[PDB]
Amino acid sequence: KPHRYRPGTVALREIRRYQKSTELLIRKLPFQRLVREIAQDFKTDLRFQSSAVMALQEASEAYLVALFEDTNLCAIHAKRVTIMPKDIQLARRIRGERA
Amino acid sequence: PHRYRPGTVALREIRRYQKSTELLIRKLPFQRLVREIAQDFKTDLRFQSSAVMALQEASEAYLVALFEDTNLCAIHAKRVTIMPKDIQLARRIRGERA
Amino acid sequence: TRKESYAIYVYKVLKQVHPDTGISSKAMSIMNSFVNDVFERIAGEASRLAHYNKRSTITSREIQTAVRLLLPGELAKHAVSEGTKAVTKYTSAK
Amino acid sequence: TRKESYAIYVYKVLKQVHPDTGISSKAMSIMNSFVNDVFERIAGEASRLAHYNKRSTITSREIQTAVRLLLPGELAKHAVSEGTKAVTKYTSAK
Amino acid sequence: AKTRSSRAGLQFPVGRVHRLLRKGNYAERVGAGAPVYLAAVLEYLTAEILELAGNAARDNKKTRIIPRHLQLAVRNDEELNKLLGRVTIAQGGVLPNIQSVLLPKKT
Amino acid sequence: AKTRSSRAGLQFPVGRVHRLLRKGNYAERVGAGAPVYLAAVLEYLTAEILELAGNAARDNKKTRIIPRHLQLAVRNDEELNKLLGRVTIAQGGVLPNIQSVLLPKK
Amino acid sequence: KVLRDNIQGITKPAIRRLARRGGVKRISGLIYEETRGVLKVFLENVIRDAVTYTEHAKRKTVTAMDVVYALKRQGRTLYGFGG
Amino acid sequence: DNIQGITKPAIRRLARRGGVKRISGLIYEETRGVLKVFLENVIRDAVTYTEHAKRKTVTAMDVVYALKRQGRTLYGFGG
DNA sequence: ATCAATATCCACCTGCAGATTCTACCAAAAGTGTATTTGGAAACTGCTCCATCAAAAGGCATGTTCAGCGGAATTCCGCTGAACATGCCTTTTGATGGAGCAGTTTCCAAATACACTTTTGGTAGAATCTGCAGGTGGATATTGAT
DNA sequence: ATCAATATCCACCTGCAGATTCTACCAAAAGTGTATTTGGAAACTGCTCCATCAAAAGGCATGTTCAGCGGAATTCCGCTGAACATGCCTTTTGATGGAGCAGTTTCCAAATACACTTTTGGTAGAATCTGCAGGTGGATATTGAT
Ligand SMILES: [Mn+2]
Ligand SMILES: [Mn+2]
Ligand SMILES: [Mn+2]
Ligand SMILES: [Mn+2]
Ligand SMILES: [Mn+2]
Ligand SMILES: [Mn+2]
Ligand SMILES: [Mn+2]
Ligand SMILES: [Mn+2]
Ligand SMILES: [Mn+2]
Ligand SMILES: [Mn+2]
Ligand SMILES: [Mn+2]
Repeated sequence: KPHRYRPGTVALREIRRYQKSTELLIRKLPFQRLVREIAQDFKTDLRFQSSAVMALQEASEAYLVALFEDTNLCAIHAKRVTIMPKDIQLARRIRGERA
Repeated sequence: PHRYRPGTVALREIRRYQKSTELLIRKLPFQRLVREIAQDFKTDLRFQSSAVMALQEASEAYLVALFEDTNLCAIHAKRVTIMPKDIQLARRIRGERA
Repeated sequence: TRKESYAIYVYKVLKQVHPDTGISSKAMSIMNSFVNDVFERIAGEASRLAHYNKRSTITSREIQTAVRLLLPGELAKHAVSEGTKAVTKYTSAK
Repeated sequence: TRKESYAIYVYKVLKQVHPDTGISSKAMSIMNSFVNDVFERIAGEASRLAHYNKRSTITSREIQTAVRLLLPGELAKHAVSEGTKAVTKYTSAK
Repeated sequence: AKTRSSRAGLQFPVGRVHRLLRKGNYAERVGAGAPVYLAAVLEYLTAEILELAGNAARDNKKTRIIPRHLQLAVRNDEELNKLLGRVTIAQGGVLPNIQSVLLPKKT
Repeated sequence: AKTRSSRAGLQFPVGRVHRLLRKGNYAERVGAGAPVYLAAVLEYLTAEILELAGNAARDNKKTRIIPRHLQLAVRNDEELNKLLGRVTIAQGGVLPNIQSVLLPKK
Repeated sequence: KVLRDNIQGITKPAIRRLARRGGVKRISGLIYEETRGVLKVFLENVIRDAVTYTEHAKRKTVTAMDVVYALKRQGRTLYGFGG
Repeated sequence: DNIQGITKPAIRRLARRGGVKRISGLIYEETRGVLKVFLENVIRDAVTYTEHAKRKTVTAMDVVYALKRQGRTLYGFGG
C-alpha cells in the first residue's frame, strides 16, 4: 500500500514542471543578502534599487540554467545520466570561462 | 626491420608541430577554396595576397583551438581518439551549433 | 521626470498584426529593450563602416550594409525591402 | 600613399626595455594591431560611460574607469598608476 | 504638414530616430535617408516578433502577450534565436526539451 | 615649443592620440588630460609585452623578437592572456601542452 | 548587522530546481558546492562592474541600469529592466 | 573538388598542433564541413565590406574587419 | 493484462492587480533660409593581382600488417531519489524616517576653431648592415626487439 | 639486461632575405596665442524610494531512513586506425608581361547643419475598464505492484 515512484520518475515530472514555468527558483531574500554581502566586500555603504537585485537574479538564474543544460550534455557524452563537477568544468573550459 | 609502436610517432608529431608556427594546409589548395567560396557571394573578385593569408592564419588558429576542445571532449568520455561526436559537443557548447 | 520609449509604436504595430491581442507592461519593457538594442547594433555597425571608408556621413547606404552584416539571411532580405521601400516612398513625396 | 602607424613609438619603448633586442616587421605589425585594438576598446568604453551619464566630454576620468573595466586586476592597477603619473607630470610643467 | 513617418509609410517615429542617430556620436553627419531606413527595419523586426508572440499567446489560450510568449517566439524561430543568441528575456523561462536517453522504458 | 609627450614623460604621441579621439566620434569634446592618460596607458601595456617577449627571445637565444615570442609572452601570462582572450596572433603557434593521459605508460 | 556565509542561502533544493529547468535528471552530491562557487564568481564579476558604474556616476545606489550595463559589457545582455 | 584539397594529412597536422594523439576516420570529412562553414561566414562578411567600398578586390582589411565582427580578432594584417 | 494509489489535464467562475483609455502641458520635431561642403563622377597613373610556363622535390595516396583502443557484457557496492515528519524562515502587508537622487539656477575653468609657423613622421632609394636558418659532424639519448 | 635502428642535440659556419641607417624631402600635422561659447561642478531643495522593523502564517528547507539502479572496475576480443614502404602527382618557386583597378587630383551639384520659430505628437498622472490568477471539482492519463 505505501505507494512509491521509482527513482527518476519524480525527477522527470520535475523537469516538465519547471521547463513549463518562468518564476525564479532561488528564494528572494536569501539571494538579496548574497548580493549585498558580495557588493559590500567591494564597497561599503551601498544601497540597491530593488529592480537592480531582481535584474541580478534573472541574469543569474538564466546563466545557471543554461550552464546546467551544457553540463547535462557533458554527462550524457560520457555515457552517464548524472551530472558531476567534472561535467560543469568541461563545459566552462569549452565556453571559455576558464579555458 | 624496425617499427615504432602505435602512438609513438603521434607523440613525436605533437611535439614538433606545437613547437613551430608555419601553416599546415598547403597554400595553393587553400587559395582555391577561398576563391571558390567567395565566388558564390560576388563573381569576378580579386584578392590581395595578404587577404588570403589572413584567412589562412585565422582558419588554422580556429581549427587548432577546436581540436584542443575536441580532445578534451574525447578524454572526458575516457577515450584518446577524437570522433565526430567530440567536435559536435565542443561546437554546441561554444554556441556555434546552437 | 520625462522618459521616452517606443511603447506607442510597438503598440500600433501590435494592433496591426493581432487586432485583439494586448501586451503586459513587462513584455512591453522587453520590446523596448529589443528596439534600443537593435538600434545600437545597427547604428554601431553603420558607424564603423563609415569610418573604415573615411566617410563623415552615415546614409541609408550604411544602415543597409549594417543590416546585411547584422541580421541572419531571411530577416536581412526582408528588412532590406522594407528599408528600401520606405526610403523610395519617402523620396517620391514632397 | 601615407600610412600612419605606432611603429616608431613601439620601437622607442622597445629600447628602454631591451636596448639590445630588435623586432621583426611581422612582430611590429602585431604590436601595432595591439595598440589600435586596445585604443578602440578603451575609447569605446569611455564613450559609453559619458553617454550613460549624459556627459559630452571624455576626460581622463572616463579613460580611468574604462581602464578598470577592461583590464584584469594588476594590469589595471599599473595602467591607472601610469595614467595618473603622466597627467600629473603634465599638469605641472610651465 | 505631414509627419516624416506618414511620408515614409511607417508607424515608427522617423524624427525621433533621426535625433537619436545625431545625439549618439555615430558620425559627424546623418543623411536624411538613414533614419527612414532604420525606422523601417526596426518596425519590421518588431512586427516579426509580435506576430509570433501573439501566436504563442493564442496557443496558450491567452489574449495578453507576456514575456513567456516573447521567449517562445524567439527561441522557436531559427533566425530570431540567432539574432538574440546572447540575450536573455527576463521571465521567459526555457523551451520544453528533455534529452532522449533520460526517458524511461525501452522501444 | 615642446612636445606634449615630453611634458607627460611619454614616448607615445600624445598629440596623435588626441586627434584620434576627436575623429573617432567618441563624444562631442575631449578633455585635455584624456589623451595623456590614454597614451600613458598604451605605452605601459606596450612595454609590458615587449618586456616578456624580449625575455622569450633571450630564453631561445635570439635577439630579434618575432611573433612566436609575442605569443609565448601573452599566453604564459595569466593577465595578458585574458586581455587578449579572443585575439589571434598571426604566426604565433601554440604553447607545448600534451594532456597527461596521452603520455606513454612509462 | 553583519552579513556572512550567505552563499548557503543558495540551497540544495533551489539548485535542484535550477538543474530541472535545465533538463537534468540525476545529480551527484558534490554538485551543490560546485554550483555555489560558480555562482559566487558569476556575481562577483557582475557586481564588480555594476559597482564601478555606480562610483563613476558618483552615487551610492546601485541602479538597475548599472547592472544592465555591467551585464552587457560581459556579453550577457538582459531585456526587461531598462535596457 | 577544392574542399577535398584540404587533405587528410594536413588535417592531421592541425590536430597534432592541437595536441591530438589518435584520430577517427570520420574526422576528416567532419573537419572539412566545419572549415567550410567557417570560411563561408568570414568570407561572406568580408565581401560585404568589399562591395560596400565599391571594390572588386577583397582586401586584408576587409578580412580583418570581418574577423573582428565574428569575435575572432586577428593581429598582423593591419588595423 | 487487472486493479489501485496518484498526478494531470481542463473548463466554468470571479475579485482584483494590472492594462487600456481620457485629459492638458512641454519638450521636441519640422517647413525656410542661407552658407558650407561632402563625396559622386570622370580622366589618369602605376602598384599588385592574374594567367602562363617550367622543372625539381616534397609531399600526398595507396596498400599491408598488426598493436592496442573502443565498446559490449557482467557484476556489485553504495550513492542518490523518493517519501515523511518537524518547524524554521521567507513571504506578504504596511507604517516611519531620511538618505540621496534628480530637477533648477548660477557662473568659471576649460574646450572648439581658426589662423599662423614649424617640424616630425612617412617613404624610399640606394646603400648600409647583420641575425639566424639551414646544412654538416659527431656525440648521446630514446625506443623497442629479444 | 644486451645490440641496434633512429631520433635528438650541440657547436660551428655563413649566404642573404629581411632589418637598421644615412638621407633627403614635403606635406601632413601638431603646438601656441586669441576670441567665443558652454559643459558641468557647488549650492539649495523638492520629493521618490530605499532600509528597517514588527507580526502573522504556511510554503518549504532540513534531516533521516530505505533501497533501486547507476556508475565504474574488470575481462574479453573484433577491427579500426598507426606506422611504414612504394610510386608519383601536384604544390612550389621564380621570371614574365598584360591589364584590371585601387589611389590621386580636380570639378561642382545635390544635400547637410545650426539658428529661427511655429505647432503638435508624446508623456505623466488621473480616470476608466477586464484578462486571468487562483481555488474547486471532476473526467482522463500515468505509474507501478502482482
Ligand atoms: Mn494578423
Ligand atoms: Mn580499453
Ligand atoms: Mn527544521
Ligand atoms: Mn638551426
Ligand atoms: Mn650526423
Ligand atoms: Mn549651459
Ligand atoms: Mn550501469
Ligand atoms: Mn575589358
Ligand atoms: Mn494632438
Ligand atoms: Mn489557472
Ligand atoms: Mn482538487
